[PDB]
Amino acid sequence: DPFARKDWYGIKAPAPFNVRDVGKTLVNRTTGLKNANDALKGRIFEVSLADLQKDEDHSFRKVKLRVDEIQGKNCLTNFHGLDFTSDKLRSLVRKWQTLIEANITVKTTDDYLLRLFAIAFTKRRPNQVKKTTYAASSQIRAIRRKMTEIIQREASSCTLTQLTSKLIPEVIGREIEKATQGIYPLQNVHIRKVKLLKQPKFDLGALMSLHG
Amino acid sequence: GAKLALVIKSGKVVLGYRSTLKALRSGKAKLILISANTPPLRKSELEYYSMMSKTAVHHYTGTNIELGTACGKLFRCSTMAILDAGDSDIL
Amino acid sequence: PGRGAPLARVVFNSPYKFKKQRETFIANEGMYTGQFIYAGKNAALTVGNVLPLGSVPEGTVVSNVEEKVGDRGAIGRTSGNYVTVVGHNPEEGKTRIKLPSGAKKVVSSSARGMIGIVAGGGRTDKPLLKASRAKHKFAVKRNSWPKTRGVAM
Amino acid sequence: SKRTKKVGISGKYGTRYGASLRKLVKKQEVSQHARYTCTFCGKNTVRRSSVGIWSCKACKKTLAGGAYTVSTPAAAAMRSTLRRL
Amino acid sequence: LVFGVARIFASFNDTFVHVTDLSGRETICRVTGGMKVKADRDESSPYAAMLAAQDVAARCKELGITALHIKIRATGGNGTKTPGPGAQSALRALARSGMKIGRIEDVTPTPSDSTRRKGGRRGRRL
Amino acid sequence: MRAKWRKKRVRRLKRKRRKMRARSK
Amino acid sequence: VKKRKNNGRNKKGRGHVKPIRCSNCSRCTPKDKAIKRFTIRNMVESAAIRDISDASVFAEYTVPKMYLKLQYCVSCAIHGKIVRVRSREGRRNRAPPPR
RNA sequence: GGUGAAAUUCUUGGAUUUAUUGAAGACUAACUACUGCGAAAGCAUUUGCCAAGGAUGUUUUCAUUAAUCAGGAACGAAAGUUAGGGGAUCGAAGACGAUCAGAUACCGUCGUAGUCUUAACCAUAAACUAUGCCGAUUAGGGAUCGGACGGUGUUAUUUUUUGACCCGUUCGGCACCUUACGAUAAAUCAAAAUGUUUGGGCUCCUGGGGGAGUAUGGUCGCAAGGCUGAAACUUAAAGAAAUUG
Ligand SMILES: [Mg+2]
Ligand SMILES: [Mg+2]
Ligand SMILES: [Mg+2]
Ligand SMILES: [Mg+2]
Ligand SMILES: [Mg+2]
Ligand SMILES: [Mg+2]
Ligand SMILES: [Mg+2]
Ligand SMILES: [Mg+2]
Ligand SMILES: [Mg+2]
Ligand SMILES: [Mg+2]
Ligand SMILES: [Mg+2]
Ligand SMILES: [Mg+2]
Ligand SMILES: [Mg+2]
Ligand SMILES: [Mg+2]
Ligand SMILES: [Mg+2]
Repeated sequence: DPFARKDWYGIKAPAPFNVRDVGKTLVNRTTGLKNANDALKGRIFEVSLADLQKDEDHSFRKVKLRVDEIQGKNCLTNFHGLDFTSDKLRSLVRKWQTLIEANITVKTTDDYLLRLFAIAFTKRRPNQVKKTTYAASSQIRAIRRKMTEIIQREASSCTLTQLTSKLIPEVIGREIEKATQGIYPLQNVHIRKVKLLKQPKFDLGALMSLHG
Repeated sequence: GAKLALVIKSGKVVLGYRSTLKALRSGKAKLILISANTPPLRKSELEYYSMMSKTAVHHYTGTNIELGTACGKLFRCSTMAILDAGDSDIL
Repeated sequence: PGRGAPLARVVFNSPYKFKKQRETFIANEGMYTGQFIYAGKNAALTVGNVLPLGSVPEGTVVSNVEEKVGDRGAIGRTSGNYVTVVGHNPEEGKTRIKLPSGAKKVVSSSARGMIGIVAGGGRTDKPLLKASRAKHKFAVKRNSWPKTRGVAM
Repeated sequence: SKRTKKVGISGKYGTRYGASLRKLVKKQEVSQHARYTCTFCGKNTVRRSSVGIWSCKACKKTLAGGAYTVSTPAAAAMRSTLRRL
Repeated sequence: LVFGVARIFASFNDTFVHVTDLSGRETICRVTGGMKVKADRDESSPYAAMLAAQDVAARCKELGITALHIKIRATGGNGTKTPGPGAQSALRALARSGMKIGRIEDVTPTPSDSTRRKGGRRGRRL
Repeated sequence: MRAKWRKKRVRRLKRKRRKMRARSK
Repeated sequence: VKKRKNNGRNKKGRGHVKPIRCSNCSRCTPKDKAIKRFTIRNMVESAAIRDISDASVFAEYTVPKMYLKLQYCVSCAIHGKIVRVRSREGRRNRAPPPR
């Protein structure tokens, strides 16, 4: 029975998540030459944004958390990546409408690379009679230029945590729709995925500032 | 490019290095075109002469082969002096 | 003679003695007489410059790489051969390179190298066609041609 | 008067060495002996001095390049990468 | 209320019920359909998937696992994208054996590239 | 017989015919 | 005899269309010629929906729906009874079956 | 793993499964359509550069400069060839395990050439709309793509312009639906109509079925082969579309 020799820890969410206790975990205990501190350092937890924010409108998003420090029986995890769920993404495509995908890579002020995948779909007019809602390729390229410009400019003037605070209400998608009303109106403008490429020198004051 | 085709049609230009310096010394030159692959010592000499004469310099993004073609000539040209702009707006 | 890749004699200034130090590098495809060659940690990343491997981004192409700091040139010195920088590891100062044979290797990040590809590439793509051309090829290298077959002895 | 039909420069080898080897060699014999345009003065006076060395008769400027061509595809691809990078 | 994740492999040849921690690094119990039948053809049977699900559900009690997030995947990627019959049996058994069910998601690997699948051009002439 | 492989059989037979002629030539 | 006006596909004016793989045969068939079904069904069967709602904790959870696009060749669709042989006059009716 | 069921195969050296990361090469899913571009073959991630193209609008210019084309030339899927690079997946040949009377097959595990790329060949496809190119006329109808025009009302911006949606007109396309004043042997066709009431212009091909796209000669190709292309002899049918069993 190789489970009496395994201890249980906890998961601590960073700011600005409403719920800080994400959940529990399991690992081998310290037994000499096998430290628990470096065995958990680097683990990735994929949890729903809905649970963290205690909302039912975020059920289709997931937040990845990365263990960076261990404080007794609690692992202070930091943000590792935002992404959708498979169920929501397949429901969003549909037919007879144009799908627009834009991608960019932004470097935050705290030496973080983030690749942001932005997704959008055309809007069916209230009085529309024709079946299809396609956009011309010139409009699509014009839309993509507006999307990339907004994503790059919006995330460049903020830190990593500030960007997460921006992602929670999906505020960035609001101005993308606003800027593209005069080109072609859109729906379900979101950030499909957020992926980090590298990290800066590991810090504790910034890490603890989120948990305190 | 196309502007250079108009000035050779109407205005007065000077092709070559030895005659471009002669134009610069007289002070009547007002524009200098320098090819991309001119010898760097010659390039620096032409720029220094223009600074003495307060003459504008354009660095043509092309070799002697392309610069000579732009003038309509069938020989390579490394530098130019535009004495009269003619009916062109290169100035 | 006997090499297959051209050499370039580069002249530097002695920083102590008021003298010109002649030195023969291995020329890269693109070098020319009258070119200025910069060697050092702070040298710009252009063809023909000699830089430490730690100050050169991954994916580049270098030649005359040295295994050990001070061993003035060991790897990638034939006609069309070159060394590719695969990745870095600045925690202890070590650089992972890829050799012409296809083997990966880890060397010091302070090891030097010349940006570019050695000159004379494609040399072995032309048939010699003649016993003379093989004879003259080896006559300036060493006495190893021709080889009698051992099974005929 | 358009001497020969197929061999071209490889007609100096007679009926020797095999047809395929004479085709493989003329691919580089034509490039080896051709005159190229100097990139420093524009004159068509660049010829191979020795293997990997190409000299311009007018500039008196020596260039290091490929064995049978002034530049190799690898060098050009390598050189364009640095400029864009 | 301790949460776990139950990664369920449902192919047409066999079924996997696999519970791990929130990260997947530590696995608790892992039993398959082929561990509960005597014939190879029954490895993917709905009955076998149910029997495997119960023993996983039984085993999770000792560690105190009370709630399970469920991830369902098929032999996706360079293959089919439809879960086998074992997926349904596992879901029903866990929901009845005394487990709280959290988030349910499909995690079948979807290729945007789809390298050359086996069989073509004429596929499986059956 | 399929015309695709009647063509293949004849084409194979033609190749053998040319070898027999080269042998005599 | 020409059996169908559109031959067997929809590529009039398209020249060439990249092929796809059959869902249960792996047959290499053109995308427009293939027989495509978009299926939207609950990820849990209707019989077992109630038990999933019982285990809901967290009792307002809505079971997600699987979103499949099945592509078949002619042989598989006919053998799988997705499509059936129709009469000479009934072949021309391009209307989906009513509900 | 895999199958109708199995077995070859991997596995306590931890197979399969779980998570993270890296490398390699290929490809570009869902969006994707009786939609678009291209002479055809073909063409689906983003960005920049380079050159090109049709339609539209025109109270711009030239003024017959045009149509089709024997020989002649450019491009030409896949497979295949030569020389390098690459080689993930799949997979001719080959080796096994099944099934079977046999199984040199369908099925399963491996697996070489190939599949990818640069330089050079090859020039054939059910290369099909089995329907040559130009031009005129002839029944209705609604969708859809690109452009233009007129009108109307919402929506975003706006020193009231532009985009999306709505209605209509017209030019040019991909097609489609009903009908026969017509056509065909019929299936069917807005062209396969305007043809015994038989003549708008041009090019190519066919003359019962085989032998046969074979033999030979020529020419092109590294080769595989391509283009051109018979005759002896044999035979009363072969064949097309529909009809009832
Ligand atoms: Mg002897
Ligand atoms: Mg075709
Ligand atoms: Mg394992
Ligand atoms: Mg389109
Ligand atoms: Mg795509
Ligand atoms: Mg245009
Ligand atoms: Mg033909
Ligand atoms: Mg035909
Ligand atoms: Mg007409
Ligand atoms: Mg229209
Ligand atoms: Mg319109
Ligand atoms: Mg069209
Ligand atoms: Mg006759
Ligand atoms: Mg006949
Ligand atoms: Mg019949």
